[PDB]
Amino acid sequence: RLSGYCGSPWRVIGYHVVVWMMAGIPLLLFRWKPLWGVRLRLRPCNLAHAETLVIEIRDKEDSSWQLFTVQVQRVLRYYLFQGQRYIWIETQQAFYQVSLLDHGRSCDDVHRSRHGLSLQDQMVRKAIYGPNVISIPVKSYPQLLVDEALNPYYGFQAFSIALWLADHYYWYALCIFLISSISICLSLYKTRKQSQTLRDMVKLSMRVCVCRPGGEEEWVDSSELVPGDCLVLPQEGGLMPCDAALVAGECMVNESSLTGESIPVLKTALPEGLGPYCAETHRRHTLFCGTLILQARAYVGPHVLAVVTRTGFCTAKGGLVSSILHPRYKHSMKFVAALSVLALLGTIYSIFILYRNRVPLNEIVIRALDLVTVVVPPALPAAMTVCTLYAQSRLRRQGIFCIHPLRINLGGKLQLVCFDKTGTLTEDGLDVMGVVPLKGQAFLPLVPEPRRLPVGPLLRALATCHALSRLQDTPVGDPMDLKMVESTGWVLEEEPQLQAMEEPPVPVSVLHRFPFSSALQRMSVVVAWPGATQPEAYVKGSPELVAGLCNPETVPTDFAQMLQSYTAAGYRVVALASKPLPTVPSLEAAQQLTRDTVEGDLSLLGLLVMRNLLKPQTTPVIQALRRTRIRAVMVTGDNLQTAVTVARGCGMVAPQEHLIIVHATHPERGQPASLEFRHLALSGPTFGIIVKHFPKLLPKVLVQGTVFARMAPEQKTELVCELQKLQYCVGMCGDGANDCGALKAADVGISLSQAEASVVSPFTSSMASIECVPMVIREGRCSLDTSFSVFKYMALYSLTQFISVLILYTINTNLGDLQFLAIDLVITTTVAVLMSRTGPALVLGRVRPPGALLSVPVLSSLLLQMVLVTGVQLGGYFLTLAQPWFVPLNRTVAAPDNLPNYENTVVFSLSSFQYLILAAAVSKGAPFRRPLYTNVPFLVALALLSSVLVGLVLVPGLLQGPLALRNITDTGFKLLLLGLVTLNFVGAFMLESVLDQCLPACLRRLRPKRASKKRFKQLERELAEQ
Ligand SMILES: Nc1ncnc2c1ncn2[C@@H]1O[C@H](COP(=O)(O)OP(=O)(O)O)[C@@H](O)[C@H]1O
Ligand code: ALF
Ligand SMILES: [Mg+2]
Repeated sequence: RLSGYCGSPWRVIGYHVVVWMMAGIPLLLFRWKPLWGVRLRLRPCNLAHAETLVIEIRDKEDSSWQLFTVQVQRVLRYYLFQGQRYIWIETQQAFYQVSLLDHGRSCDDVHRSRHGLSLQDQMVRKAIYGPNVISIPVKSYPQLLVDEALNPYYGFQAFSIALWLADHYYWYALCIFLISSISICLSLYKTRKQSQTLRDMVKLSMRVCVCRPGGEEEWVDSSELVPGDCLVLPQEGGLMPCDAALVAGECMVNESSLTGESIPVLKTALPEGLGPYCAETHRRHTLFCGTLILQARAYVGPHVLAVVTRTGFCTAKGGLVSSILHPRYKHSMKFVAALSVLALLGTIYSIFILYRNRVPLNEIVIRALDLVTVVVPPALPAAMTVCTLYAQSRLRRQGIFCIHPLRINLGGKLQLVCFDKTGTLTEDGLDVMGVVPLKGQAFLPLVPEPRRLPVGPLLRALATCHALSRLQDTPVGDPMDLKMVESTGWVLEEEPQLQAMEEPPVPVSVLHRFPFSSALQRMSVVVAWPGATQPEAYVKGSPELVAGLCNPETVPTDFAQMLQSYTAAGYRVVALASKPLPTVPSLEAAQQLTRDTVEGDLSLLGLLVMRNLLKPQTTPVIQALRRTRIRAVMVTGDNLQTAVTVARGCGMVAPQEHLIIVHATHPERGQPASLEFRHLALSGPTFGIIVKHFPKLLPKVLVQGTVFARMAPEQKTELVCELQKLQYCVGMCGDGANDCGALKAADVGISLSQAEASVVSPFTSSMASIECVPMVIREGRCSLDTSFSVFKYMALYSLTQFISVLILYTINTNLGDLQFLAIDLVITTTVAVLMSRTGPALVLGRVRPPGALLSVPVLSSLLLQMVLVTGVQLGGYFLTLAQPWFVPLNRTVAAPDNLPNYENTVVFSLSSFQYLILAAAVSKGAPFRRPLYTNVPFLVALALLSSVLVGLVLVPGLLQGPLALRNITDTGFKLLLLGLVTLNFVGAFMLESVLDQCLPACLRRLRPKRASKKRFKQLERELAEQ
C-alpha cells in the first residue's frame, strides 16, 4: 500500500474565487472524478516545504481525502488522516507516521532505566502524539442537518417542490415535504443511535496519578501517558487508559473486550537481554488497553511500576476500533437505464398526444416538466434503509447483538462455516480420568486407573505447575487447571502468594511461575522445598513438542501406539516433563529469568487423561446445516486423532477418510496419501510446508480438507486469506483467544460466550450454542428477499403510475388534488413502512437466493404483470365508455376548475386497488419468509384500508365533497365494477403463482453451460485426477 502526497500553501487573490463562485452550479453533476475539482479550483505552483492543503494521488485505491495542516507551535505542521497523525521530518524530508522509537528501536538498555520523565519543557510531546484520550467527533442538530442535504436526491425533491408550488398546488408539495422531513428525522435518529452505541462503548475519564523523579506526587487528570513514560497503578483496579508495559513485578489482567475470553492472563516482567522490542511476541510482558487488573499489590518496594508504550488511536484497542469501524452491484445501472428509456418514450408519446390535441405551447411545457420530474415514488431512501434497522431491532430479542448492520446481506450467501472444538461444539468443563505414569518399573505402564495415588514428585508436579489465583472467594483460572487441582487434594493458601496447604511429606513453595502463551504450547515453573540440595523445574504441554525437547531415551517404542489408542476414544491426554535442575543452573537461572536453556534435558513423569463431552444441542444444528448443501469444516489446535474422533462422534461427511502419516521427513517433502485404518485432513506443519515448496497443490487439498488440527494462532489468518482468495464466503466461529486475528480477516465472525456487543467482532451472540449461524444466514436471506420485493414493488408502482398518467392524458383529464395524497400516503407509504414484517421461518431451504435483480424470470413476471394491468385498464375504459353516459364539455372550459366529472372517477377507482393488489402479490415466500397471515399489525392495517376502500364504492353519502367526487345512481357501484376488481385481484395471484415454479429455471438451464462460476466444472476437473 503506497500513495503520494502533493499540495500547495495558497494561491494569489483574484479570479480564483470567481471561478468557483461561478462553477458552483455544475458541482452536483461533477461528483465523479473529484480530483478534477481540486486540480482546477486550487492548484498553484510552489516549493515542497510549506504544504497546507495536500491532496493524494490515486495509485492503488480510487478515492480522495482532503486534509489541513494545522500549526500550533519550529513549524510543527501535522494533519489528521483516518485518525493517524503524520508529522514532518527534517532528515528524510517527507511525511512520516507516528512509529519512531518502536519496531526496531528503543532497546532494553535504555528502556530498563525509567528515570521518571523529569520536569522538562513538556511542549513537544503533547502536540505530536496528541492528548491521551479517545475523543469521538460528534455533531449537533444543525451540524448534522447541513451535511445531509448534499445528495442530488434532495435537490431533485426541492426542485419538484418548487415546480409544484409554482403551479398553484399546495397539497402534494405539503405531503412531499412531510415525507422528506420524516426521512430526515429517521436518518438523524439512525445516526444518533450509531454514534451513541460507540460513545458508550469506549472508556470514560477517571482520576490517576503520575510519578515524578523524587518525592513529588500530583493528582492530575487521567490524560498524561506519552510514549516513554512511567505511571503508577494504585487501588489494585483495572480501567487501563491505553497500552503499557510492565517492567517490574507481575500482574493479572482480564482481556475480555480485546480477545474474547474471561480467563485471567498472567503478566511477567520484562527481563534483561539486548534485543528488539516489538508488540508482536511479548504477549505476556505488556498491558493492553481495556484491561482489568485483578490482584497485584507489589513485588519490590511500595508498589510496582509500569512503562507506557503507545498512546492515542494507535493502541491495541483504539487501533482495532478504528480498523473495524472503518467505512469500506451492476444490474441497478441497466435497470435505471431501462426505466429512463421507458420514461422518455412515454413523455415523447404524451407530448405528441398533447400536440395533436391543438394546445398552445404555453400549457405544454408546464405539464411536460411535471411529467418528467414526477417519476420516483416518495420515501425512496427511507424504505431501502429501514429494513436493516428493523432487522437489527428484531434480532436483539433473539440473542444476536450487532454493533452496526453492514454485512447482513452477506450471511445469505454463505457456503463455508468453520467450527471450533472447545467451547463451540463441546462443553468447556473437563473431567479427570486418572494419571498414566511413565517412570514406573523402567518406563513401564502400571495399569493406570482413575484414583489419587501420588508417589514421589507427583504431588508437587500436579499441585504447583499451574497458574491458579484466588480473588476473595476461590482460585479461578483455566478449567483444566481447576479440574487438576480439585482432583489432587491440595488447597492454595496465601512468595507467600504462591503457597499451598496440606502437604503430607514436606511443605512446598513456588519461587517462579511462567504463564501460558499462544506461540509456545508449554509452561515452566520453579518448584522448591526445604530439605533438598537443589530445586526442580517442571513443564506441562503437548507430547509432540516435548518428545523432541528431552533426552532421546525417556520412553520405549510404545508411545506412538499408546497415544493413538488414548486419543481415538474421545479423551484429552497431555504430557508432563520434569528437569533435575542441578545446583549451578538453578543458581544462575533464578536471577536471570531465562527460557532457552531451562527447557533442555527433560524427563516425562506422567500423563493426565481428561474427558471432553459434546453438547446435546449440536447434532440437530449440524444436520440442518449439512442438509442444505453447506460445507462445514473444523479448525482446532488439538491433536489429529482427537479432531478425528470428535468429527466421528457426529459424522457429517467422511467417506474413505485419509490422513497424513507422521514420520515423513523427506528432503523433497513428498507426503503420500494413506488410509484411515473424498476428504483429507491437514495438520499445522503439514499445511505449513505445502504452501512454499510446491505452490500448485493448495487449491486441491483445501477443497476436500475438512479437519484442521494442531493449527497455529498465526497460521489461521493465512488459511482464511487463502480461502477468501478463491472467491469464497468462509466464516470462522471461535471461542478462545488463539483465533482472534482470523475473525478480523473474514466475512462473518461469531462471538460466542461474549456480552455487551464486544468489539472483537461485529456479530455477537448471547448463548453457548451453534444455533446462531443458521439464524444469521436465514435473517440475511430474509432481509435480501424483502429488499428485492420492496424494489420490485416500487418499480411496479412507478410503472403503473406512469401508465395511469398516460391513460389519463388521452385528451384532457386530470386527477384530484387529495387523491394523489391519499394514494402516496395511505395506499403507498402505509404498506411500504409495514412491509418489513414476515421474517424468516424456522425451516431452512436448499435453494440459494439470487444475487441479481435483472434475471429473466423476474423481468418476464414484471412484463406480464404490466401487460395484465394495461389490459384490465383498457377493458375498464371500454366498459365505462360503452355506457349511456353524458357528454363532456372540453375545448371550451379546459382549465383546472372542472375536476368533478365521470372521466377520472372510474380510472381512479380502478387504479387505487391496483397498488393494494400488487403490494400483497410480490412480498411473499414459502421457504424464505413468513406467510402474509402472521403479522397482526400489518394484517389489521390492510383490513382497515380495505374497509375504507369498500366504504366508498357503496352508499356515497359522505367523503365526496372535499374529495372532489360525484354520485351515480347506475350499476357502476354494483357488481359491474366489483366483479371486475375481484377478477383482477384473483388473476394477479393466478399469474404470480405460476411463474414462480421451476419452469423458467429449467428453460434457462439446459441452454447454457458451466462458466462464470463454473464451480461444477472445477469440481469435475478436480475429481478427474482421481
Ligand atoms: N494445562 C496445560 N498446560 C500447558 N499447556 C496446555 C495445557 N492444556 C493444554 N495445553 C496446550 O494447548 C494446546 C491445545 O490447545 P487447544 O485445546 O487447541 O486450545 P483451544 O481449545 O483454545 O483452541 C496443546 O498443544 C497443549 O500443549
Ligand atoms: F477448540 Al478451540 F479455540 F476452543 F480451537
Ligand atoms: Mg475457543
